[PDB]
Amino acid sequence: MNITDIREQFPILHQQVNGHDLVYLDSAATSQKPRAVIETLDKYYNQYNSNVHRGVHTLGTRATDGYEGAREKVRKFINAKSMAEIIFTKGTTTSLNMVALSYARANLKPGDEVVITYMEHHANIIPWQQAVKATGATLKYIPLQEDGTISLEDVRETVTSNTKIVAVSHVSNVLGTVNPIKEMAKIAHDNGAVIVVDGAQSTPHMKIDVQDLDCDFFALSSHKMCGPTGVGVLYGKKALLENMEPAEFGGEMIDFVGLYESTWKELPWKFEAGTPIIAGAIGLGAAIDFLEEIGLDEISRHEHKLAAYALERFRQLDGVTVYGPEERAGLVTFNLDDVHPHDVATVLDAEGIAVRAGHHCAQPLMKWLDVTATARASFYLYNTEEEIDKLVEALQKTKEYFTNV
Amino acid sequence: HMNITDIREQFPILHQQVNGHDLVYLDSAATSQKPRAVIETLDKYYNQYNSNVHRGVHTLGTRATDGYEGAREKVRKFINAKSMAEIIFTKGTTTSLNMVALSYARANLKPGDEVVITYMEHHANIIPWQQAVKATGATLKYIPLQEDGTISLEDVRETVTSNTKIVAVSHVSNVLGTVNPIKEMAKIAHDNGAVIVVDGAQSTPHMKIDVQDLDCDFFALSSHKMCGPTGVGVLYGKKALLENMEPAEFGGEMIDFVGLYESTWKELPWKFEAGTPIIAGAIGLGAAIDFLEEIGLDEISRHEHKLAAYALERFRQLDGVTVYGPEERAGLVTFNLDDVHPHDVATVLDAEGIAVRAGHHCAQPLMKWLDVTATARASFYLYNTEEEIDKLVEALQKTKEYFTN
Amino acid sequence: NLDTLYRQVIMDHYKNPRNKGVLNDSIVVDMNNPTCGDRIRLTMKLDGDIVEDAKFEGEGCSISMASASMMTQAIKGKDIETALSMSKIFSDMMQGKEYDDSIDLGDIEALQGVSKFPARIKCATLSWKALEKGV
Amino acid sequence: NLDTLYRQVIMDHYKNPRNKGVLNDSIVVDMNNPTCGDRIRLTMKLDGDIVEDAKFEGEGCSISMASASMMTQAIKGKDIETALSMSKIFSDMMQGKEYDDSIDLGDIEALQGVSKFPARIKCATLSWKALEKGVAK
Ligand SMILES: Cc1ncc(COP(=O)(O)O)c(CN[C@@H](C)C(=O)O)c1O
Ligand SMILES: Cc1ncc(COP(=O)(O)O)c(CN[C@@H](C)C(=O)O)c1O
Ligand SMILES: [Zn+2]
Ligand SMILES: [Zn+2]
Repeated sequence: MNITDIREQFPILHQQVNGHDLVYLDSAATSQKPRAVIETLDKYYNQYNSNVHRGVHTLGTRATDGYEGAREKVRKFINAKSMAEIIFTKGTTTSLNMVALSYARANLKPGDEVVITYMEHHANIIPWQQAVKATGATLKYIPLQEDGTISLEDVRETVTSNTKIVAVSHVSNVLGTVNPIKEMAKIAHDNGAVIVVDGAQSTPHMKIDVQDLDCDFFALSSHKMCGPTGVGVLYGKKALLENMEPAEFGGEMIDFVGLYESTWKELPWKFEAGTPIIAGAIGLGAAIDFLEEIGLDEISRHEHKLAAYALERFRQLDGVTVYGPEERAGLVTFNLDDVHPHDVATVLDAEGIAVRAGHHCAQPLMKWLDVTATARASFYLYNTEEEIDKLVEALQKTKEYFTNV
Repeated sequence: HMNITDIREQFPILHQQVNGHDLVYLDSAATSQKPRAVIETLDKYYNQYNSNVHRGVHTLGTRATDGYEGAREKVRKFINAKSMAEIIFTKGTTTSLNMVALSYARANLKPGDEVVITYMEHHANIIPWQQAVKATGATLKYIPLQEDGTISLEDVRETVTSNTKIVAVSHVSNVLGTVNPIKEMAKIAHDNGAVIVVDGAQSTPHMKIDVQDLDCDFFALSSHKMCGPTGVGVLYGKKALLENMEPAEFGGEMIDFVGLYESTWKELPWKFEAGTPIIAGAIGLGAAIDFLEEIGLDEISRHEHKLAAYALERFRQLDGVTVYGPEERAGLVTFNLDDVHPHDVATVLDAEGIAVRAGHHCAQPLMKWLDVTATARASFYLYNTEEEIDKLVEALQKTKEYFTN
Repeated sequence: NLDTLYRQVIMDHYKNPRNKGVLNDSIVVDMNNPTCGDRIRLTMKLDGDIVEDAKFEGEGCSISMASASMMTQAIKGKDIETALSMSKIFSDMMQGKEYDDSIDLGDIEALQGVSKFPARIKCATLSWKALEKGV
Repeated sequence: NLDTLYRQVIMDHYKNPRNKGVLNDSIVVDMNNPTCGDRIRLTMKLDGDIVEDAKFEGEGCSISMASASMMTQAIKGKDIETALSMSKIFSDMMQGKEYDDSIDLGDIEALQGVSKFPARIKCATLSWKALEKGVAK
């Protein structure tokens, strides 16, 4: 499978924006969908839409087989031991909030610590802010090296015997850093803590093995991995999910319901209240099939190649600072001197190029970089070296345009 | 008014065979099917302008954002809410009711307070309150029901006291078909210093909703039941109450300022929408609203009342069938055949291509109130005909003859 | 037609179940099919390594109750390992699978038909799951 | 090109803003643009129903800061809830629709251009959004 074939599978790519070929470099905000996924949704709504689980008719059976088969696909995709440890959620944000509600608030006292990073996405900051605040625990931040990486010595200094939870993103959406999740899980466990991994940015771009990572929790979003909007996954070690209370209560997640008491269903359905995200989960399974057929290792190799090409082209343009280290994921966060990233993004979009400008939901990281906003181009499986060339040419037009004033 | 042939023509899923019979889908109370309008809305979203919303700077981002917020406006008009500030997009009715129980109930229950619900309630409108009371030391109380499965306003006045803070009630029972006097119940709740939470999952698809006339404090609905996509729903709440409720989830999108240890929340409604929202689902729900509005909800209600009366009369000419609930009802019939367990009834009906639901339809206490272990239920929607009622009744008769000759 | 699911032996075990009751000093588990209309309470007294007698009490659909009767009667005197092997054979039987016809099922074979009615698999499976939790 | 709807006067206000600073003993609202990156701290000291002095400090794009600057100078000495009327007129102006033109409406108007590039509407509305929360009881 060539790059042209891959792009040929994404209908949204083949259109014009302001009389230019679309150059979509905002996959870190959200990914586009291949024909496979969209037609999965079409076939669901055209042929076998019905409610899932408790029902008795043919269409119901088809829809239930689809939903649970998608669960199996996710389990194999991330190498979780059991289906009992794969919970369908609304997204990474909901997954992390479920961890903070059901686990964190049941296992923090005064004296306990939750340890996070300066690089964290807001999704992996605010829930912990709230949890420590409700339990009387303490939030602590792992410092970062000047290049924006994490030192294992810094985490060993920050993590103490009082630490109960360590939460860290697998890959930074701003810096492109791939954090040493395995060694961090080791340090967390050595100090009597569990580790919660925000894997929103890693799952779409690199193979995930939760068993090798030995992470206690892992959160991911479908819309970033060629999947439908509105669905994500919470993975948690079976033993931990057994002893966490449900995050929501209603139909589907119960065993018996009395007037005053109710018993919960076994995992994973304990944590899936009400009519689940049927079509979205089935479409996420389709997206997993698609990404697997291409190969996550090929997608990672391709994104590195484009990241290296982009960096090398970037700094031989003067007057751009790129943030973060040499080895990185498929994204570049940067700034042009004396041109706010909003103006950069408007000029780039006038040349048909889509990038994100501002915070990227990581305010403390912006404070740590001593900047108010940044521009970010991100890459995925459908992006080319030609689009990198168009991006650099547009950045140059942006500079020259804002000098003629 | 409603041309049923034209209506059915728009629902591709209806035109297929199941076990050599024309599909007879009478399970819309579990979930609805989708017209071409909605499915093509999803297609066009994923094919033309999928991008992340709000925080965005490029063309496609603007298109997707305008789509999402326009859907919010469509919902606001659909249910006649005063302001967009009072329309929150959720995962579904279950998530909406759980948000009320988490953010409102637990902050406004102390010992001595009462939560007042109904015997007929869906589990979604039971278990959250069970948990909330138990976390606050409050008390759960049940409004009793009449013989015919209706609620008397007098029993409400007897049950609700000055200690009542919350009254939660379904607008329409998914088992009995009862249309509960929500307006008068809201007045009784307000006279006793309580707010009213309406489970409107079953009314919204079949009836016009006016939250201003109903004067309900909260209203929950599910998209998948009103010809809309799975995985999205709505929570409506009076602006003044949402202003003083803490968010139910924490993460990106829902914040204003983020410090290392503390954060401020966005204004309504975005206060309650953490992370990348259910973009495609919300846009598709807006499309479903447009479709239903063009047909007319009052016309859909008239059609379902005609089919409910026709079904009831044909049912009473079937001996050895018990129908549950009152004469005046919504578009559903819950019943049992004597000496034929509902599972066997559902298997025979599905063998004749007819789709109905069997079990406790997520209302266990109601099943206990009827002294039954399980029931069968046929439900009707805008695409169902009198001919399908005839097929249902003839299949029930074949079921009777088959199990007892 | 429907006659390939509701076979005569099945309907006979539904009308006249075999081991009806809940009995004495025993291991007693209870079960409920997700779609709450099938309830079983399984009673087994185990003799070292074999099941000397098994009985059940319940209320539910034809398939669930007939499967409970046929199972309870097909496990009398059989070993634990033979019983679990029967259970695995039955689970394969309700899917598409070939299965090992070594090991008599007796009347149990009649439930082959509800392979073409997957909505009733758990109906037929309830009983056997009661056994797998029994051990 | 089409990006010459980045009006010449607008670039003056981004270049050399008007009311940059703080205003003590007054009404202080703070806002961030939904499209993250534009920050305003809008401070108004008022003489009853008029804003005697309005100043702002912030960091952000050309349009947001320029709209704030032009705003603070066209809103130095403004009258009654006619200020809210200006706000509604501005919001209509960014949705393309014509307005009740010339109730002074000092300066600005060049922001008419971002009726195109809708991704920047929020940029220009930030300042005005602050005003509407400033008056909100
Ligand atoms: C009356 C009623 N209330 C509340 C809910 C919960 O909605 P979600 O599952 O969409 O969150 C449902 C859904 N119905 C299903 C479960 C049914 O009973 O047929 C319902 O019919
Ligand atoms: C590192 C990281 N963590 C967590 C999230 C939250 O995902 P959902 O909103 O899908 O649940 C994101 C989303 N991405 C966007 C916000 C971005 O990087 O600009 C992310 O990049
Ligand atoms: Zn059964
Ligand atoms: Zn801006």
